[PDB]
Amino acid sequence: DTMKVINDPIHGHIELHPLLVRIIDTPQFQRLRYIKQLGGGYYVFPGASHNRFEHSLGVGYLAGCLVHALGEKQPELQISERDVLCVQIAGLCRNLGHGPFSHMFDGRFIPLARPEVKWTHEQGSVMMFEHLINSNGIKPVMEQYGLIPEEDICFIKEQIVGPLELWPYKGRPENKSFLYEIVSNKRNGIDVDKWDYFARDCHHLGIQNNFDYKRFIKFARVCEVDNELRICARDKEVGNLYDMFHTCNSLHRRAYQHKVGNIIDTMITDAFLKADDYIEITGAGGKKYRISTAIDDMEAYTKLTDNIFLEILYSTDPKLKDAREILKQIEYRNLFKYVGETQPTGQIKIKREDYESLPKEVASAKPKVLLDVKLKAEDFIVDVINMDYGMQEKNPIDHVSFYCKTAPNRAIRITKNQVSQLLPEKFAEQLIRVYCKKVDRKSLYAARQYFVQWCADRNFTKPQDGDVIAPLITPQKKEWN
Amino acid sequence: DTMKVINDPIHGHIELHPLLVRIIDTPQFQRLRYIKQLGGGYYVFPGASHNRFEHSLGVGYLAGCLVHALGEKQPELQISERDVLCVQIAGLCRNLGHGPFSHMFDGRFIPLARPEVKWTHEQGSVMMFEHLINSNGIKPVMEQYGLIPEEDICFIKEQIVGPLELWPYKGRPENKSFLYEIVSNKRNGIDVDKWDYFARDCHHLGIQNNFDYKRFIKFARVCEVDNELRICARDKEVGNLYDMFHTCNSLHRRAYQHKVGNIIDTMITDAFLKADDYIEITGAGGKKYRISTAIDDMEAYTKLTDNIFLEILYSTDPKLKDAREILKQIEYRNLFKYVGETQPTGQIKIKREDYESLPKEVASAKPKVLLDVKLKAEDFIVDVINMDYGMQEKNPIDHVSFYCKTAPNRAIRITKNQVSQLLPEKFAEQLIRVYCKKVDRKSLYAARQYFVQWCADRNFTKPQDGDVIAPLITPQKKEWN
Amino acid sequence: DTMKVINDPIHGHIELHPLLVRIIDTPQFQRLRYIKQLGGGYYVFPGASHNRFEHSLGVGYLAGCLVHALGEKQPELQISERDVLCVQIAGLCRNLGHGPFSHMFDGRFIPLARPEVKWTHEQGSVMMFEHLINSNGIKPVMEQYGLIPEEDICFIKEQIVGPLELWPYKGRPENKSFLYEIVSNKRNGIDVDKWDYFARDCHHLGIQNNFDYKRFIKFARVCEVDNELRICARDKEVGNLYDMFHTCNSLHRRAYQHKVGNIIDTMITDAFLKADDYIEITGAGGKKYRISTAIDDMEAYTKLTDNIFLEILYSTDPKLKDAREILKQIEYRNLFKYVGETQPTGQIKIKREDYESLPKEVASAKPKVLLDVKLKAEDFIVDVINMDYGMQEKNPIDHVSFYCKTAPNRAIRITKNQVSQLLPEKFAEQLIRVYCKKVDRKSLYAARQYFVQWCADRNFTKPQDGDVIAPLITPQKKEWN
Amino acid sequence: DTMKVINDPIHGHIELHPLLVRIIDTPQFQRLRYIKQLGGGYYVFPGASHNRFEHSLGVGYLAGCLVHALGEKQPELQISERDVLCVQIAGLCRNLGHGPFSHMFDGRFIPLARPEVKWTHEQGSVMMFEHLINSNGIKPVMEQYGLIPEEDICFIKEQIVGPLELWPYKGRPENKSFLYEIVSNKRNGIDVDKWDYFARDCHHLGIQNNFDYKRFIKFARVCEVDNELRICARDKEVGNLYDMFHTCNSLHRRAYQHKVGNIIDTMITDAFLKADDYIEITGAGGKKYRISTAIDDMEAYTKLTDNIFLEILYSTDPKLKDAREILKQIEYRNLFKYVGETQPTGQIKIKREDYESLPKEVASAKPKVLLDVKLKAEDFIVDVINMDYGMQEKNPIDHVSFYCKTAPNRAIRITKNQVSQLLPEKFAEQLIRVYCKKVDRKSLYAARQYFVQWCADRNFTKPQDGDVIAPLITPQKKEWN
Ligand SMILES: Nc1nc2c(ncn2[C@H]2C[C@H](O)[C@@H](COP(=O)(O)OP(=O)(O)OP(=O)(O)O)O2)c(=O)[nH]1
Ligand SMILES: Nc1nc2c(ncn2[C@H]2C[C@H](O)[C@@H](COP(=O)(O)OP(=O)(O)OP(=O)(O)O)O2)c(=O)[nH]1
Ligand SMILES: Nc1nc2c(ncn2[C@H]2C[C@H](O)[C@@H](COP(=O)(O)OP(=O)(O)OP(=O)(O)O)O2)c(=O)[nH]1
Ligand SMILES: Nc1nc2c(ncn2[C@H]2C[C@H](O)[C@@H](COP(=O)(O)OP(=O)(O)OP(=O)(O)O)O2)c(=O)[nH]1
Repeated sequence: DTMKVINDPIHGHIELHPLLVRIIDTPQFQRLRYIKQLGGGYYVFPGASHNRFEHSLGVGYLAGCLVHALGEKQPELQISERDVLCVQIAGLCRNLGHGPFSHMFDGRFIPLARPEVKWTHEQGSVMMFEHLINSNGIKPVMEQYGLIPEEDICFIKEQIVGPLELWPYKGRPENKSFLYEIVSNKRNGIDVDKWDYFARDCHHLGIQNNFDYKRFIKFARVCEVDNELRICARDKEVGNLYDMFHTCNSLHRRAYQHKVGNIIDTMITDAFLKADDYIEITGAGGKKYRISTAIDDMEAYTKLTDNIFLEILYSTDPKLKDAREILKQIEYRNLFKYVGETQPTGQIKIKREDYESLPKEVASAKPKVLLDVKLKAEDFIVDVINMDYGMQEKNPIDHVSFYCKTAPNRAIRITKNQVSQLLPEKFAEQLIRVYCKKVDRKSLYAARQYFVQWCADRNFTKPQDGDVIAPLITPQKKEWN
Repeated sequence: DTMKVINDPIHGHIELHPLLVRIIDTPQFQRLRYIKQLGGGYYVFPGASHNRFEHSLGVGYLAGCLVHALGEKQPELQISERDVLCVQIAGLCRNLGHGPFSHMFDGRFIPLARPEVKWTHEQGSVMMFEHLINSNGIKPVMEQYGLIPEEDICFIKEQIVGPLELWPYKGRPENKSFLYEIVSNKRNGIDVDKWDYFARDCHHLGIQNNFDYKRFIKFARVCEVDNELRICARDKEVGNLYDMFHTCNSLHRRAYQHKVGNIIDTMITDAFLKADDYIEITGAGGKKYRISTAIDDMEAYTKLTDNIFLEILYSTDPKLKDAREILKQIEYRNLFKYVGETQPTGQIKIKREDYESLPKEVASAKPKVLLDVKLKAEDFIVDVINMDYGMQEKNPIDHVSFYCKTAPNRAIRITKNQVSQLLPEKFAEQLIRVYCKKVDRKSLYAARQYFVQWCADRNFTKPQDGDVIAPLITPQKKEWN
Repeated sequence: DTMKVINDPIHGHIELHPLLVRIIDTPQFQRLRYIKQLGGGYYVFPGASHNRFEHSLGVGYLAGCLVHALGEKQPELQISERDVLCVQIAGLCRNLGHGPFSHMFDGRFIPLARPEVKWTHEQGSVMMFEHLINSNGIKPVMEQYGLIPEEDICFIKEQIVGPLELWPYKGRPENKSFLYEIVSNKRNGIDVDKWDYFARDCHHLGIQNNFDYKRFIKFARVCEVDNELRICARDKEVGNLYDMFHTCNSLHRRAYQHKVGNIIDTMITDAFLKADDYIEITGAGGKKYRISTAIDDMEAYTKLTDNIFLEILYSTDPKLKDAREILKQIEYRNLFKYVGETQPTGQIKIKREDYESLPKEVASAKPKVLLDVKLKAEDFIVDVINMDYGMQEKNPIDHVSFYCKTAPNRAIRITKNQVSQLLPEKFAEQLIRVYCKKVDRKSLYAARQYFVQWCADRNFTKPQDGDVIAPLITPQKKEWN
Repeated sequence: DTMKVINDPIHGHIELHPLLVRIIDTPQFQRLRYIKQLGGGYYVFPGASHNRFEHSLGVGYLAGCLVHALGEKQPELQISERDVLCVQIAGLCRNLGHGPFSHMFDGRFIPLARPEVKWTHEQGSVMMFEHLINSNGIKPVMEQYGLIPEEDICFIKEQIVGPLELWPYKGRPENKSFLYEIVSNKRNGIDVDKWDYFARDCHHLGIQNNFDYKRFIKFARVCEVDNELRICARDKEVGNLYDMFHTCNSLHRRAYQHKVGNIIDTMITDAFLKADDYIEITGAGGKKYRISTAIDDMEAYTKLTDNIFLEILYSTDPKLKDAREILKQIEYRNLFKYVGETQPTGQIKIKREDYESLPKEVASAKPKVLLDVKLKAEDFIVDVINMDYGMQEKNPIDHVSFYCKTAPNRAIRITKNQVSQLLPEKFAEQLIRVYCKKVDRKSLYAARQYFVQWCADRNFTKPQDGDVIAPLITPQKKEWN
């Protein structure tokens, strides 16, 4: 055959169609070898050395597995080789837009460097996909294997970012709506991107994943829902789906939002902001970009990877001294110090536009405790983390279709009360972590008093160690006693 | 070179002190080789071939690991070799009282054969332990290794069943209270027995365990709580403790309370009740016992194992024809056919004694459908399942002591609201299963109509497939529409 | 009836065609739930609780996987669903003939109980398969799914035992010759039966296997070899096939031929020989058989399982006292004591007829050391184990066909010298284990002197601990110095 | 505790003493986060993203485990906390000297760039260890925790490189000789560095390790050998040690010497040779070094990592155009083309002195075939691979001390003949791989004819695909027929 075989520790032997190999063997795809999946998490979990490259091969493989399983069970769906290849390409290419240290780049750096711009890795993936196709002559290779480039490039982009704008899609009609639920599920978040990273991250972190995606694929069918053909899970798998979201949330709490992994991502972002005026990345026509402007030119963005960290760390330029000093503090493990964690008790989230006021509010708290050192706004980092089941306040399982054994092609709905009284009553919450840039004993003691007083003033939850770190502050709050 | 080493697929190489080897190499302990850990579960999960013997080795190993870890971090606890051996023996011996097919025996058979008696496997473990020690001359071997048999045999039994009767224990004092939390934790259920069966059952079932017992052991300390020294977990582990109980509940729903596993245990129990007049087990002085009376004589109970199933299946005695016919139907997979599952609404909490009228109630339902068949009491089985976090309505984490990094000796409490708003708001519920002894198509159609009608009449939850199995019944209930 | 799914810890979710489910749900197949895969090995490796039932499901699954992979890559082979079902059934039923404790029954017991008869589990499998088909009305169900029972039952039997008697097979012609190398490979022993047991045993034993059967299946094709169509492996897999046989031999050394596992199997076989005059097994028309004659009647053999061990252990019959006493010594761990291991030198090979003389020869040795104890022939057990690569003196890889990427259509041969100088120069050897029934220190000291002297007298290899156990004997042998 | 815990996917929770944390949190140690364990192997096995950093934590952990196990079983050894910390430091620090892409750097690049110098990663580890200690004020911290830096730094260096010059060591006396066998075993190569890499590489590559280092540690003791106390293994582990070397060889055959991973390392080395003049690395006093001279100054070497690859790939400088074009061909997968593999027969050995002449010899072969293209020396790469059991022609197991259970303090030697006739007769062999820098069809056809002709002329082994790639050449050699 002309298929290549790649051995992966998660999936075993992955067979790749020659069109997929041509897409993978490009500078635009190979770039993902130099972007860590968990960014700063590697500095907490040493097994987490994995890159977006191997995750992308796994997403492309699982996308192919699911569409083949549906076509084998229900030939009447008329799934073509063309459909299979287009779903695999979208799976392979949905991580193309990631920047240095993955979620650090679009979650922390671009918001602070370029607040005027609205940028996501998903839009990056669509722009990088266009640059990959056009720079490497892929459209004629697509046609050679039976694809229709105009329709199928549209279909691939829609699978990653949704409608580029009643059926809102142009790449495929309503009778193939199920194809859009495999790579990036906009309806309920159940997709092969999560299935790969749960298993891969768990393998590398040394933590346990409870989600059985092979069982899910075996039980998956397509059903009619409101004039669309969609993916329906077997009714009895509903508990396994609730457990999938519980697992996702558990992996966010223990690993992806680890308090020290997040501070290392914050310190790396700070070094990038201090380096951004001085690093030059050449793009199209020899034009020079910066870390923050390389997102505007895919030829420049192609060369923007975790390498930026080492380019700064190893620099001799006096201009890069400040950026270099922050990364040196990461190496000596002189990190900003974790003060504590709290949650809002209210139902209205802290909004992103309020994030910058929060350090001033902590510094404005007046703890009734003797303090030697006085801290300022600039001494505090306040990190707000949205934890949910992928749909804000909504239950994603209310947006899943199920079938029963007696009518395997008829969609039904299952409510939370039909499953268990032991499930969550709420599907979204915020975590607030506070850190201090002053690392001495006296500064950290003070930071704790300001923190717990701010919690009390804002009616947030009592920090788990509140009575130990702030014994004179916690008694003032009756809700805490 | 006095110790023996056993290779276990869960724990790797387990070292056993010579005293432990002498206890294991007895007819009373080796009997656990012939009792399946999951009983009827093996007939649904063919990986689940494992027996109570290998689970017991694991419990004794983990009990040793925890007591050694505590002694090591806190030498001021004065943990002795004597304390370590007594904890390991209680760990190895806490499963000794299990009968044929494990929880089938004390969960289904003894309650129906001997309703007057209050029998648990734990009381069995204490009686079997006494018989093991006395039949095999163990007390002199205990003295040889520094144990004081009067105090230490009391300690071992108390670790399994609790106070044999202000400090209610005689085996060890208040300053060693923590030792009583290792093998069977009566305060919150967090103990090494669960840690072994999560990891061992997951390995055999082919399902994944997320609980990292090694991490928990590494972070565990002893703290002063109300004039006792108790085990305190690091504050940061509180999320991992909620996950442990989530995993336990997930394993109950998927595996231990599998609808078909439960009906096979029900059919085996029915065969045992029909064989009980005829089967003989030889006990002390050649006296004959029955399946139901072997619990009264430890020499007889020693020979009461899963072998009873095959003695019935292979019998030629006409008296055993009815018992043998039930087991033959298991082999042909002619099982009582699953009709569906429902839940009580409100706080309707069947605490037992109504199990007898439930089949009559289903048959008394009047579904508004044309049926060719009419079924009665003898055609229905109704199973009640209590699902909880081990303490009925209570949150076990409210009964855990934590410590913080800044004051490792100060016990604190952590409430659900200090952890996450995404946790369960309830910790207990009931499931109701219904099955039909008639297996033909006409009888199964009728049984479905009676079932869904009964659910509607009792205001139970709508069965997940209700609209497909009973399309003419479901519209009568508006709460369902 | 539709597909069933069984969750297996080795293979994950196995889908079973309704015809396969009907074959599995019979007393003849379900019997395999009560036969331990590794027999006495469970008494050394407590993870090894697995039975022939779950191994058989795995063999049927892998047989399906390989035939599907060949048919997918080479549609010109004309592989039919009929062919796939027949291969799966042969895979499922190849273990049907196993007796109590698997290889102990046909390897040790039947040869000693019935030396006149030639019995193998393979012949048993064919007889049990015939009994299963005829007793359970399978033929009509076969016809319903497109099988032709006359040809296809012949084909199934030939896959298990070979030609029942130029092409020697009647079930399929030469153009489907490759179908006969999947379930039981008579040409080189590379088959799906080994692939399942390596992975299953390793998972249960707690030991690691290096054989990637998925990779092998991915690279497998069918090639013309001397006017047959045979399975050909990719050239690059030749190293992995040498490693497969090294792994098998390693698992035999560590596990299947463990010295203590083998002595437990020896003691069980002795108990069975002592019980054989007295145990009655009812077969067809109420005729009575013995353990050794149940092989003559499949209705009797259906009820001959590991249960016979417990029937003896729990017996009160004075006739069974001697048999029962041996099994009681196993429970107390009063086993015959391993003295040592040696090998014949040069090409010297001990014949089966001479096994019985070996205990007398050891007892006839004259150590030339002062002993207070004299041992007799009856005090020694001598176990002779033939270790090979499954074809006696032959290299099985000389009987593999390979293909290169430059010409997938040209079958080639690869010699040992084309692969590595680090491979074995011999493919068969014999190990001789000696054990002593007298366990006291004086008796074992003496047994050691007799053993090392016998080795010296026969010119066998120096036992590894020779100089320590027999320091006065080892210097007399110059070939050892 | 002031101990840190690191979660590792191979070892679980690793506890680190504060002195070890101070050594790890340095630029010299953290550098190992940017060196791939398997270099070019990542470009063949996408799971192999792991770096030397996490391997080094595992080696330090296992070194601790082994020394603690010996001290617990044999307190009379008088193993001190000082001994344990010195062994852990040597374990952590033995990989410090690795350069970019690990074995590529000292195996391929330095020998070609600086043929006059004799450099190994081991010498690098000692020089960087000295730089780490001196640059970061570690000597005072060592004294604070009871180390004596004069003796103990000597001891650490000797563990990595051997005697810095019959007891040849100065760091510890003969009665602690066993300490020198833990991190880098110069006597037989059985050490904790291999144990970590087998498990860690197998986990990432997705291939299986069968070496059980925990079992080995459990059975290890210290014995008297020629006035030294050395590590003695249990005699029964001799089979498992032969298997350890077999696994090592298999990992080299499949992974570390993969033909494509080796050609990618060759192409990276070629890019580094083309860039060596132009890349400037600042060392001590602002002096500038090259890639090839950074080994001369540890301040420069600290900044020499896999980053060099990306600095070249992302350069715009015309000086780096040639180097950059080689790396761009790697990204497009336009690699030098593998022609074939052969071996010298019997004891024939190619020495390093031969390596440069080999391409000319292949080009000098005169295949009797019509060729369109004529190839030159410059068009061929010839890679010579030494495969052995770590001691050239010698059997490492002849250099192991064993002990038997009858006398645990008596060291014994076990020969190959006392173990098995199925073991290797030879412990060293050579592979010769030939590649072509011309990648078109006509040049590859020609290269194959020259290669197979050269094999025939030198009496090398027939390439496995010889009959297919060179059907007109193979007939000249009758031994090849
Ligand atoms: N599990 C496993 N994977 C292997 C082994 N050898 C290589 N691989 C992996 C490395 C790659 O991810 C993948 C493909 O390498 P292969 O040696 O199968 O093919 P390659 O293209 O190098 O050779 P070819 O062009 O077919 O001659 O398989 C092995 O023995 N076991
Ligand atoms: N992982 C592993 N387990 C093994 C191996 N050989 C034996 N075992 C298992 C079987 C038992 O559960 C445990 C102890 O068996 P051994 O063969 O070490 O001890 P045995 O008592 O037969 O020998 P001994 O009394 O020490 O001469 O280890 C092996 O090579 N690998
Ligand atoms: N991995 C895994 N296996 C499960 C789970 N639930 C059941 N199994 C296993 C048990 C059986 O070997 C296999 C199929 O059992 P199911 O519960 O799917 O089938 P059952 O015949 O009870 O249900 P059905 O006839 O389809 O209503 O899967 C689960 O949540 N995860
Ligand atoms: N297996 C496992 N590892 C975890 C989990 N949370 C964190 N880790 C890993 C990350 C690190 O490699 C190691 C120690 O991390 P911790 O979060 O326990 O330590 P950290 O220094 O952040 O907390 P501390 O200074 O003790 O408050 O454990 C978890 O839930 N499970």
